[PDB]
Formats: sequence, structure tokens, C-alpha cells
Amino acid sequence: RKQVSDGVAHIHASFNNTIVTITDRQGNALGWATAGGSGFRGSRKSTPFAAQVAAERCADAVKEYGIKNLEVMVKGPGPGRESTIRALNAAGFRITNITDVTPIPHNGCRPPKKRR
Amino acid sequence: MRHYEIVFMVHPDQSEQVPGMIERYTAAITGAEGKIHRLEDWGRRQLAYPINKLHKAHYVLMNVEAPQEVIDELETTFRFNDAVIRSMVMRTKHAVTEASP
Amino acid sequence: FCRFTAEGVQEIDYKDIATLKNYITESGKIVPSRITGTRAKYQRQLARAIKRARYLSLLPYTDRH
Amino acid sequence: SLSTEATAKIVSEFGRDANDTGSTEVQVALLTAQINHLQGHFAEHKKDHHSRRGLLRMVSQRRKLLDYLKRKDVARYTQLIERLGLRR
Amino acid sequence: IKVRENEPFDVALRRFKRSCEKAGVLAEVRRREFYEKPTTERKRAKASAVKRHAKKLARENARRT
Amino acid sequence: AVVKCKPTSPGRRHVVKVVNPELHKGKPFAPLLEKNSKSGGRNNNGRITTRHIGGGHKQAYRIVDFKRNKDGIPAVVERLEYDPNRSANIALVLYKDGERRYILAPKGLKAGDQIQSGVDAAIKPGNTLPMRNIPVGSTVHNVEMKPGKGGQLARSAGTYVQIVARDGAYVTLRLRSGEMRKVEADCRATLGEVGNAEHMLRVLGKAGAARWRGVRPTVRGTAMNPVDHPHGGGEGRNFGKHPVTPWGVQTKGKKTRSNKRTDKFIVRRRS
RNA sequence: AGGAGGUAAAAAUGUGAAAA
RNA sequence: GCUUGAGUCUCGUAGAGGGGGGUAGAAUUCCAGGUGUAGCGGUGAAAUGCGUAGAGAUCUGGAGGAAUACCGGUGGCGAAGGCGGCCCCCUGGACGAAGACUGACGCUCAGGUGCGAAAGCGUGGGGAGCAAACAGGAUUAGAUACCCUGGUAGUCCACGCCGUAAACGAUGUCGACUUGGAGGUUGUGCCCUUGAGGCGUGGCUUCCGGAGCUAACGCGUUAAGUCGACCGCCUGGGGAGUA
Repeated sequence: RKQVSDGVAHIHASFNNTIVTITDRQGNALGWATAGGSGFRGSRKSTPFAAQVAAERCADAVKEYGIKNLEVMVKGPGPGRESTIRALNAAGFRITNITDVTPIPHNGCRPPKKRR
Repeated sequence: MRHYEIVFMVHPDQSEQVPGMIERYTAAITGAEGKIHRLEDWGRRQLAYPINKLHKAHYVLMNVEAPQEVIDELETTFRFNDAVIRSMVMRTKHAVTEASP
Repeated sequence: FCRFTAEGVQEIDYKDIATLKNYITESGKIVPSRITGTRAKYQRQLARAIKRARYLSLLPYTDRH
Repeated sequence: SLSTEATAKIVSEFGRDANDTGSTEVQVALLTAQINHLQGHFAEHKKDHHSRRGLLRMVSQRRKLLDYLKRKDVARYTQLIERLGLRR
Repeated sequence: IKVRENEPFDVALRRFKRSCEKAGVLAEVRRREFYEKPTTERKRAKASAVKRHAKKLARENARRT
Repeated sequence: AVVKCKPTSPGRRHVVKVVNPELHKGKPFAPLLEKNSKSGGRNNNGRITTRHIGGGHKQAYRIVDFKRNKDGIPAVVERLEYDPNRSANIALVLYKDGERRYILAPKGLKAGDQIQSGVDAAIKPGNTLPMRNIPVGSTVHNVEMKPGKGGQLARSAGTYVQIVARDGAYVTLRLRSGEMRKVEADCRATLGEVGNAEHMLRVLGKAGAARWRGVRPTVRGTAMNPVDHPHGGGEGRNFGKHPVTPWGVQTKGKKTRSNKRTDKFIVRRRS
């Protein structure tokens, strides 16, 4: 358990699913939970509400590691991405900072031609 | 002869040898009868982003007017010198003077 | 319609990053002429100064490294 | 693109004087020197078609001058082409 | 693209994200470039753009208001 | 360079030979020609241990020193020479002291260029120096695997190697076979790339063209009799078996890599 | 007034003669 | 012979114009290792597919080819096609001002010639991502399609070939003449540069409109208006732009 003091809640959110992972400041993850793992699958899985429940399931078992204050790193858009944020704060942790990092290219790889 | 605005960064450890680098290229400058204008070494300056490593670098400005042939030879050295990092050159624009800082 | 070298004729440099900061956002993105109001001729000169500064690691391409 | 000093050298040899910069004779030679200079450039790269269009242009333009000069003065026509060596 | 709001925040208010590119740039970089519609997409847009200013200029005449 | 002769006669139609006008036409340097006796693939026991070899034209061994031990002595290339044994072209170089030797001709080499060896050589084509001084990401050829061995890697026509990493005592090279192999950093290597890269485009054209090169006809396995090859037999071109060697070793898939002594040098095996 | 987010699974067919 | 035609020279200007050699960041993908783990992923929903071997998720290092967010705008350049990360080397054209120089050297043109998106083909390299054909899962009456998961040629580079597009402002090219308004853009001149201005002058170019023109829609100082020169082309539709 080691009883760490500060961890980083990496929340990789997509237009279809949202993974919640409270890692360590070192990056070595100590636990995670997903919107799909919290029950809701399919349409209900891709909702801001589902994002909120996933936050709590991940917020649990981290107090075991004793993370008091933590950093939040959100990645990519999606139905949640902002609903689970307050749900993570309501969990009872000190939100030190929220750094939004996204894979925004400078016109690199080729995008698909889907969605017709 | 054309004017140039040579500028490059140096590894902090090799920052101690910057005079020698300048003096060597100054020999190249005199070896080309190039009308050197500036020599404003801005010193050990921190970068906007870590270039593979090194948060801090060592900027140096030359801004020298020189013959076409020598400028070709000079840049090849930078690509084969492990001390120098990011060594670009510019065009004439009527030889300049004083620094910005 | 903002003031520039339109009357006080001068030349644009890249070393004056302080002034270059006046034409970029927090993420270091080139601010369009629709906001600056500056002329297109100097806007291109401004953009070249930014890319030169970005290459010399003066002004970051993006925030996080 | 020829050097200004070179163009000054050409005019000082063909026309009546340096002021005859726009004379028919100098116009021919000036275009010729440019072609020979670009001949080496187009010898390689084989892709500067836009630049080549400029070349083919000054070729036809130089061609037109000679045709005019011939009907104008048969003598000077042959006099210019021998000091420049272009007909073959 | 970062917010801290040290001590007195008690709320997100990280609108700076949406103020720059957040999802607007990702909403379109996801697919189909074609290099042909982008031109016509804005030509149809800027067509109405100039016509949007054209509409507002020829208003003063009636309706009793 | 690459030229295709006109179809004057059958067998001369698909003939495409590589011509090189820079090649010195004349008898080679005598002091560097040891006689070489071909064997047609027969060992001490005289049995044909390596089939398909035999005949061909008489060749003389060109003593080319790829060991490159002369250090600090500048040398100008006198001329380039055609080598019947090699795949590329050799270049007759002359050291300042008055000693002529042969070397593999790099891509950028002319009859008048000046190269040298040592730890202070200039980064130029044909120059040989310890890989600890060579800039990463560059391209070199004629590389050694043992310090002072002689040079085994990349010595074929139009071939080279790509130096990638340099972790202290070792250097990771990306061989031309698309494989990453480590090697002692203190090994020497000629900087540049082997010339005559058009040797590949050469098409023999006729059967005899391969014969005088020294290669005897190859007999297909499916044509032999049951006792002569695991294949063959039957009535008309029927296979029915898994492709193997004339000795019974599974071909088309069987990896015969079994050394283990030099395994800790293979970073990323080719694929 | 100015710029951004959200918005539809299936939905086939209809033959050949009438205008002061 | 002259000069208002065309052209040359001197002096500046803006520019994704063309070609070659290097190089930077983001991203994607793969590889190696650590932590850690029951789902991941996709859609309208779902499934195929990856995964207790131990993925996805997350962190460090490295290897790669291609494409260059913002700048960027009915902005500019180019004959057209088409060309936008930056630096350097060679180079084309156009535009504006003040004079000088040649003295109609002009315009156009069958044949002919050069160039010419993409796809496609030949030889040799390269291959991340995207993705014809193709496989499978859905949808469906069936789906040989649209959707999703993978995926080859090809897209990339060097060197050749093919010469076709709704190659289109659907408007041939050159010159002249016939009221304006709001713009953008780049040079040049004068005035108190007192102050982002006041008074003008060319080119390019955007939209709205008078006269006149048209079948009408609309065009409209860059005309489909009014004249002149040369050139290509049309003669009902299908056949067919085939034999």
C-alpha cells in the first residue's frame, strides 16, 4: 500500500466510453474504474451520469493508499468529461489542479472517412 | 558578400567553451574577410521547452556578413559538432546592429 | 485599426518576444488579424517571427512538454 | 538572372554607347547571355517548367528580334550573329 | 490548457479550455478532409456571411416600430 | 550506366549491362595480384560439397585491404578499378609515403579525391575511423565486428549500414537485412556507402552469361528420381510432399539460426 | 448583436383509353 | 522618320511561383520494461474482433514514414493544372515611379510543340496513418450497399509513360470607348507626420446596381453593352461522341 500522499486521476474520456484511473504522481497506477465497469453499457454507458458513478468507484480503494490531494488529467472529449469532475470532487479529495491534455495534432496522420 | 543572422544554442557544459567556439569561427570570419557585426552572447538562458533534455541552453548571436562559399562550409560544422544545438541562419536584410535586450 | 509601423515606419524582429507575446494566446497560437486589426503585410511578418521563435525555443508550440 | 555588372559589360560592347541600353543589338545579346547562364541551370533539375516557360519565352522573343533585324538591315544582322555565334 | 485555482475556488470555472480549442478542433479533425468541401463549406458560409451584413443594412423603412 | 542492347539476335534481346566510363581500362596493379585457384565447390575430400559451382572465366585475386590499418596518412585515389571477385568496384589509392593499396570504392569517390584513416579523419566518404567518433544516425559501410578484425559487414555493391544507438561501450547498427545488431564501439568502419549501386539492375540475358560467371546449371528437385531427391518420382510433375532440401531438411519456413554464442548481440531479429 | 455544443433504425411498389 | 503600340535599362515591392538539400514540434503506430487489472471496443442498439497468456488504462526511453493545427481572410502567386512549418542555395514572372534608349520590332494562328488534378501502368525503394478489391459481423424480404471491426494495391520518394476531368469565372485572345457605392490588397505623390489622418493616382479583385443587352434568370468599366482583328466550334434527339 505504501500510503502515498498525492496521486493523479487520469481520466481518458471518449465519445463512447470514459475510463477513470487514479494513478501515482510517478505514473504507476494504483487503481481504476470505468463507466462500463460501473454497470451502464451501450447508450447509458455514454452519458454524463454514468461518468459520475465511475468517479466514486475509482475514488474508493485509493483512500486505502491515502491519497489526500490529487491532480486531475483529462484527455479527449465525450459525454462526461465535465460531469465526473465535480463527482470526483464530491468524493472528498483536494483538487490541486486540472490539466487538460489532448492529442491535438498539427495536421499529422490521415483521418478516416466514416459516419455516412 | 551577403549578410547573415547566425544564431545557435550550446550545451551548458560546453557553455564554458563558447569563447573558443566564437574565436574559432571568428578565425573563420577573418578567414573570409567577413564584416562581423554582433557577438551578443545572451548567455545561459532557459528554453521554452526541453529539447530532448536540457531545460536551460546557451544562446549566442553572430549576425555576420560573409561570402557565399564560407557560409556553406560553416553550417556543415554545426551539423557535425555535438556541442551546438539548433543552429539556423538567415538572410541579408541590410546588416544590423544593437541587441534587443 | 490598431496602431503599428503604418506611420511610425519600422521593422519587425523576432527577438522582441515580449511584443510577440502581445500577438499570441496562452497556448501560443497566432492571433488572427480579425482580432489584432493589423495589416496583412505585417501579419505575415509577425507570423514568420513566431515560427522562428518557436524553432529557437523562445515561444512554446504548445503548453505541456 | 544575370548580374547587373555583367549587363553593364554587355551594353558597353554591343551598342553605340552605354546609353543605347534599349537598342536592338544589345537586346539580342542581353537575352543571349541570360540563356547561356540558364542553360547550365536547366541542364539539371529538369523540373523548373515555370522557369522554363520564362526561358522559352525569351527564346522566342530573341528569335523575333533577329527576324526583324534581318529585314531591317541585312548587314548588321549577319554582323551580330557572328560576334555572338547563334545560327546553326 | 491548465487551471489550478489554488485556494479560493470551490468550483471548476475552467472555461479557458473551451475558450481556445477544447473540443471544437477535435470535432472536425476526426474525419473526412477531402480538401474540396472545406472550400465550398466556407464559401457557402461566407456567402451568407456577407449577406448577413447585407440584411442588416437594408432594414430602415417600415413595420411601425 | 544502365544500357539495353538492341535485339540483334535471340539471347541478345533481354541483355542489359551496366557500363561505367570512369573505370580504368588496362591491366591492374601487379604488386597487388595474388593468383586464385577456383575449385568448383570441392573440398579436401574432393567431393562436391557446394553444388552448382564450376567453370567460368579465370580470375586473379585483387588484394584489397579493408582492414585499413594506416592511420593519419592522407591518401589520394589514383584511379578506380573493376574487380572480378567483388560485386562493387575497387579503387587504387596511393598513400603519401609511396604505398599503393586497394579499397572498396564508396559512392562519392573520384579519381583525385583524398581520404584517410585514423581518429582525426574528416567526416567524408571513404574515411575510416572508430565508431565512437561517428555521429549517430549516419550511414557507413565495411564495418568490423571485432576490433582490428578486418571488416565483414556491409561490403557489397550499393550497400551500407545505419548506425543508430551508442550506449557506452556498445553501438547498435541497423543492418541492411532490416535487423538490429550490437557491436563493440571500438570497431572501425569506412564512412559513406558502397558505390556501383546499379549492379542490381544488371540482367544476364542468356544462359551462357551465367555459366561464364562460374555458375553451373541447377536441376529442379521434382525432376530427379526417388533415390536422388526427397521430391521427384511419380509420373507428371506431381508434388504431394512438403518442400525440403535434397538431404531431407524442411525448407520454406524452418529457421536454422542455432548459434547461441552471439545471441546477446541480436537486438531485434529481422522479420 | 457577435461566436461554440446537441439533432432522425425501417419508410418497396402503383402497369394499360376521357375535355370547348 | 516620329511617337502615344510592343520591348530594353536603372530603382524598389509583395508573394503557398518552380526546383534541390537539411531540419523542428504535435500526433498516430510499433517495440522494451514497471505499476496495475476485469473488461475493452464499436453503434441507433449489437456483434465480429483484442483480453486472467494477462489487453485497454498509465509512466519512462527509443525507433519510424507521412502530413504540416493556429497563422489563414470571396487574401496573394501561377498560362492552366495547381502551389501554403521553417532555414538556406539556383531561378521565373508580374506590378509601380521617374527619365532615357530601339523605332511598329504588333496581334493572332491550321499543322507542330511544351506543360498538364486524380486514378492507372513500368523499374527500384518505402509503408505510420488512410484505404478500392476482399473477409467477417450487423441492417434487410434479400444487402452481393450504406454502419462497424481488420485489411492489399495504391496514397509517399526517384526516374519514365498515359494526356483524360463539371480541366468550370461552363464566359477564346488583344486593344479602345460608355454614370457610381461599399471592400480587400500592393506600390507612388502632396499636406500641419501636429494624431490610427485630409486631397489623389495605377494594377489585381469582391459584392450590389443605371444605361444598353437577353428567352428569362441575370450581365453590368474584369460585361453576356458598344466596335474592330484572328482563331476553334454548332446545324433536332437517341444512335454516339460508338463503329
